Amino acid sequence: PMARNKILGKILRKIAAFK
Repeated sequence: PMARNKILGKILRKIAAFK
């Protein structure tokens, strides 16, 4: 279920932007 990665991947930009 790529969704798990898709939803998580969505958070990455937030984290990347945050970090």
